Amino acid sequence: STQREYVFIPITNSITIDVKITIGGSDHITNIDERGIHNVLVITGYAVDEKNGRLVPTLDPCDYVKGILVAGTPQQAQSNDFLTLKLPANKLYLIRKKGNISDDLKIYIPYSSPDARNSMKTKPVSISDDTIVNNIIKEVFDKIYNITQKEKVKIEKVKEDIKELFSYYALEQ
Amino acid sequence: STQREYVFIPITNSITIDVKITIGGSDHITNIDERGIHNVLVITGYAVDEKNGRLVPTLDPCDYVKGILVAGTPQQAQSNDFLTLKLPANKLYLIRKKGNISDDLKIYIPYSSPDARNSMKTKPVSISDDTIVNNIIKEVFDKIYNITQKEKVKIEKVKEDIKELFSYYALEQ
Amino acid sequence: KRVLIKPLEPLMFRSQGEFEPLITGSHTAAQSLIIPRPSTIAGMLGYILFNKSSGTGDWLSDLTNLLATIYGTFIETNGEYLFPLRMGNHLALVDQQHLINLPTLLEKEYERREKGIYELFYDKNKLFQIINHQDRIGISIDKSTRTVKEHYLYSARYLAFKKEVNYVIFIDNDAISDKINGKIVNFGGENRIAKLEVDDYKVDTSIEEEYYLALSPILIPDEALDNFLDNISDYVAMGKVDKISLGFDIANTKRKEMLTAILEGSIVKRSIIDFIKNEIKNDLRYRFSKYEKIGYNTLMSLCKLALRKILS
Amino acid sequence: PYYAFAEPFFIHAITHLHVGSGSSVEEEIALPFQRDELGYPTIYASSLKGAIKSFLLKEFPDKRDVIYKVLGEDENPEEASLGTFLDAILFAIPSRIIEIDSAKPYVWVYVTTYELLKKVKLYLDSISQLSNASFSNLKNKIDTILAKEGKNITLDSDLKSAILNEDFYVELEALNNKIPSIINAGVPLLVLEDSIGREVINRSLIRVRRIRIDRDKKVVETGGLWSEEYVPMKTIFFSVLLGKESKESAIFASCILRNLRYVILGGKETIGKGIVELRWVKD
Amino acid sequence: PYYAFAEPFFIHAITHLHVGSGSSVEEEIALPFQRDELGYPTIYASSLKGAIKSFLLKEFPDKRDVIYKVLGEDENPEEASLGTFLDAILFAIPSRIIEIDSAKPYVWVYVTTYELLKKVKLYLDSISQLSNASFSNLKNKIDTILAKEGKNITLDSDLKSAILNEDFYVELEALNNKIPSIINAGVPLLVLEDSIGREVINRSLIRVRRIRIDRDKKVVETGGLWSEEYVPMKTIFFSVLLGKESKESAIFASCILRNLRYVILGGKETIGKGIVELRWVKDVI
Amino acid sequence: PYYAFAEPFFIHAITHLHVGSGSSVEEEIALPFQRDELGYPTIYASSLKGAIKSFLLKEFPDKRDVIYKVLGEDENPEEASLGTFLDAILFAIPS
Amino acid sequence: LYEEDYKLALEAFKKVFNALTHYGAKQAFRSRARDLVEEIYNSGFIPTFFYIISKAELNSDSLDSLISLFSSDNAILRGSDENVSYSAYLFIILYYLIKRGIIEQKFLIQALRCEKTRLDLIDKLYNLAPIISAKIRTYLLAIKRLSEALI
Repeated sequence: STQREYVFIPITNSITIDVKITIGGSDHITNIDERGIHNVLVITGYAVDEKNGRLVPTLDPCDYVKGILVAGTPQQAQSNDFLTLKLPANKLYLIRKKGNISDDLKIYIPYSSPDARNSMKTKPVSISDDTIVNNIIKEVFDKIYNITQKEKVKIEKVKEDIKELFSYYALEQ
Repeated sequence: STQREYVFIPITNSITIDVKITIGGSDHITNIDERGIHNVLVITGYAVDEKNGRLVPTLDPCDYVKGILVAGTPQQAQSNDFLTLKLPANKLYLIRKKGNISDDLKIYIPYSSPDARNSMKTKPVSISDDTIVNNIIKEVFDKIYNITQKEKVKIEKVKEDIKELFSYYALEQ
Repeated sequence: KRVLIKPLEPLMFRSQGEFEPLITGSHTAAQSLIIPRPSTIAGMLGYILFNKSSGTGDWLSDLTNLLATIYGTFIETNGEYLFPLRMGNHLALVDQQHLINLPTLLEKEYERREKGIYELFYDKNKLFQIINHQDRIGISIDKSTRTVKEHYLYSARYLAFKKEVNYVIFIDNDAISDKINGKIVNFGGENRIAKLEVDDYKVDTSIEEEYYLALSPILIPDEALDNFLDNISDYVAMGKVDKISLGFDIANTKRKEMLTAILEGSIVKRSIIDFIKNEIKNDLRYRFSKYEKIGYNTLMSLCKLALRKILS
Repeated sequence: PYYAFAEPFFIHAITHLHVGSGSSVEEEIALPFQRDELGYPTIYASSLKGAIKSFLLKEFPDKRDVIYKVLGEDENPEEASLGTFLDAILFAIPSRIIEIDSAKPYVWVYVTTYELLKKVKLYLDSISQLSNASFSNLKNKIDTILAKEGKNITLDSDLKSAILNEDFYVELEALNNKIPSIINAGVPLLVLEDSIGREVINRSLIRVRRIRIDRDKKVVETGGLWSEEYVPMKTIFFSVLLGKESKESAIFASCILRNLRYVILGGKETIGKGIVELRWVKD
Repeated sequence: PYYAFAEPFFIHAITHLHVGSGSSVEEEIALPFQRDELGYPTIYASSLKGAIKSFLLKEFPDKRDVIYKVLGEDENPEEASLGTFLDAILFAIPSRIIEIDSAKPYVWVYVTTYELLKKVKLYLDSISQLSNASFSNLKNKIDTILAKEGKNITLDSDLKSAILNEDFYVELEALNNKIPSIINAGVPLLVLEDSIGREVINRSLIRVRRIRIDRDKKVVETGGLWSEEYVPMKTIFFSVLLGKESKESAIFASCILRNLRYVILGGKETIGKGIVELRWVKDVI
Repeated sequence: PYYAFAEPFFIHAITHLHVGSGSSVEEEIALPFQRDELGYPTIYASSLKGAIKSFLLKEFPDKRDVIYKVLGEDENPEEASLGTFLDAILFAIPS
Repeated sequence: LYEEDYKLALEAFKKVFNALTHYGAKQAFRSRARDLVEEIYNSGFIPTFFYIISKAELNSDSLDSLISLFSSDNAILRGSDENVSYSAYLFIILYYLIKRGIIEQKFLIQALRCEKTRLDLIDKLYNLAPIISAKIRTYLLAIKRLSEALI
């Protein structure tokens, strides 16, 4: 019963609380194995709210957000609006992948019905200003990943992969 | 409209009696076109019973019966022994294809239950002995393609064709 | 000020007509130009900087609304500016130092002159050290038989670059120096790729002499022809006059116009610079001004790298 | 704008490859490979585009729209294509090695030259900042390598001497101390001098003679003998997919391309001479 | 799937086979064998195909249509073939062993290296992608073998030491004493390292000086003396037969392939060199 | 029936038998005996075929055309040979 | 690369065609060529070099009219047993080894001039067996061709 949850990787700190459990299920797929963040999950056709960060649906395929798929629950007592969907696990648009997938995985997505007020202008947003990347690591890559300063030494690689791999889409609304 | 039925071509007799509907609609699938027969059907895993020529269904995919496809319906009284089937015409193993075909069909094939009391050892039979060639050319092809011997001096051509094109497997019993 | 067009791979600049299967019973073929006509470079730079509701029928009025005075094109291998030089149907890339004594070499008497032009186009020629036509035969495959079609075979003689090579054009404008620098253009035909490099490079222009080198085709007003083709030996020393098509425009999907021109590498005498001005009307001036703008009527002193337009 | 994004990839040969050019070179071969200007094997962009196009039109026989948009149309009704291939330049050919004074056993290594890495750098740097991808970790390694140009360099190992292709004795040298290898394999890589490299490489290329037999007497038919030239299994070519941005690329380069690993390149595939593998530079 | 059917098979030599080599590089032997890019022996799929084709054209004279369809027409081809052969990798060559410490003694063993399983694995993955077949047993055995790369091992028999081909001492480890033999046979399989495996293999090959005697004087003719390289009996190769669907491919794969067991590859047939057996991996696992 | 006839036979050495392998440098013995792939003696079918053919060519000076057909012509080979000798396995050695 | 080798197959030779006269141990040189080459590239350079030196003694007229082909021309290496006529191939190998700097004429000359140093010469070769076998490959195959052409 190892269901997963997606966490987008922004620079605007609308990511206050993500998962109540650091591990939950035993196995974790997005592993940093002395080459960088691997098996990262990229979800297209969507974007992220700058404020109150969530997966806002557009229809344009050129819009996408990249984030981590990790085993954990979103408090298990809230978020009826979350996209709770089970997949045959050969459809996940993984990139820089080096691990395998277990043929059936249940994913939770932070979802919010978009708007009823105006059209959405979107914008590419790269993760930059490493003073934010350090924060991101200390916020999720230290809460989930306890590996901090234990066996891995190249924290700078963990930073710089975020400096190039993650590039999401915003709405400015 | 266009629903065909399969006249197999062995050396043995009892062929021209299969249908009193000898032409049926407008044309046929097998098209003698003064250059050679075209669009010959091949039924694999079936062998002929030379006595009252009819395709006994074996299982060996090596055993096969090659014959022509013609538009008709069995003798107005059969189809209690004729196996009937409706095929998209791309699932039709044709040989010497020339054009494109109806893309949906319905075929009657002369059929005879296996008679499991008789071991179905099968012998590959061919067509030679120009006597047989001629009593085929006249007793089946003239009735379906009367244009034979009308303008075409290619009785020789279709002679070589039905001598070098049709073979079949018989129970030899 | 200067623009280097560095090809990433062999390039195809066709020069003649049909390059597609039209006759069922014959292959097609084509052959690349060694130096792209300035219409090509103009169209490339225009493609980089485009606005989608301007012109629609002019293809150069709106193009000249974007480009500066483009100056002619030539090779640069390692800081070694190679320059085209054309005799009757002969085309050679000669370095700079072999153009100084050139006007005197064609005014020498018979055997000296022929020996000189021979060693120039044959031995002091450097085309075949930098570029060799690389033929590329292709086919079209019909999925029904997984075989070549009914003579859908074409041989396109590409342009292979045996070493690091660029094309050198200079452009007056500077606001563009940043909007094209570092652009991976679709330079040339057959869907090839080149890369642009820009750096300010002072070049002297306002210079007058007796003999010039056509760095770019010198267009002719299409009425002065009878006034020109009669006395051709009085305007060009060596080279090649020909009828060329200005290209193929994208916004209208039309083959551009056809003009008699004096091809690259030809040596024109000074008596032509005024002649065209003498033999051009007031509105054909307004058209050939844009033509010179996109880079056509470019000249160069045989003594020094000093470019010069004609109607300008 | 107009090639806003780029994706390079390695074309790793799974079987031998033949990509013909007719009888296009002055050689002892009747059916040579597709040569560069430097005589090294290459895969023209036409062949690469056509092969991948034909493959995708059958491996996704519903995306005809997307593939026809990106990789262009066939019938006369057309429109500007919006994804192009660069000619596949040879990267590293395999080579049999007999190492002298090395206890790390190696029966084969990859072999490059400096001519080849020059062109690979030409491709890589022409995209690095020109487009919006981060391949510094590779362009800088190649720059490190080209810094040592003129002498036989061994990467990611220490051999100091070897016999390549059973005919060529080379004396190597470690680059600095080690460089993180640029291929997931464990095989060493040698960047030989351009003079001996084009001999080791022309020694790696397969050049077979084939025969056409008279069945009724099992003897060769007169004039029934020719010679071909395949490029060895495990060879590696390098090229880039350059794509414009028109909302089909966002689909092409995202789900069609994510699914491609193996395609068929060049001819003679009944002899099994076309299978190849595409690794995208994303590791 | 790109391919309708995909049939991997092994090629067990029944007699010493000699598929001649095409190359203008001058080598030692007058008539060498076919080498792959690693110097090992191989059967270039052109030879595989041209031999199996001419065999089937006689053994099944009533199915010249199916054969001509899947293996290409002979004289006037209006179409491409639908069947493909992949070059035959050497899988395991036999070598004479002299045991040191083992309960049961052997006199020959099967010798394979790792640079060969690393090509069989390429083929298996490449074909599981371009087909529907997912050869889980071959792959799940070969990856387990390759996990122990870098050390000579024995798959089943417990040897720990031996002298292969009477010149090479090797010290062998065991895999799990649970892996069923890749092929089904009683002789062990040694997965040697590659530097030593190369020499063991090259010792397994059979070079044969032959002569041409004058019938009159019973002395060699002036020129008739050459050398000739073979490959032993019991040698196992690996190839794959692949096909796109045409309803004559579905009949090829179901009538022709179920009745191919012995073919005559290579040349030197008049002297018994070439009879070879085909085992279809769908069977042997 | 890929083969018209198949005629397995034994080869009983009446006298001692020497079919030579050829020289070497690691030979240990000047003139050795032909060997199997696994060390036992054998007669390579080229030796067998040439011996039997040169015997027949003089013991049957009128079937010479049948011999040439089945065992391959000498002067101008226009064709393969219908005959095929398999290498001689050792069956039993006296001890 | 080894284009100079085809001239060395002559300037080393200087004669092995009638310096090896009498057509016996002369026509045995084709055997040397073919068999020795095949065995060097199947067995090894060392197992063959031992086998070759065994057929040619040290400190005798063999050595005399072997080193004589280092600074002279007329060396009739006559003798029926292939021992003066076996140093043909030995000289063939040695001339290449010295004129390609694989080993130096200093060490070689000074080595085949007293019994103490033949052991060290042979050990030196043993240390250079792969290099020698790879380089001398074409130079030897050229003589295997020159035999079946001329000799």
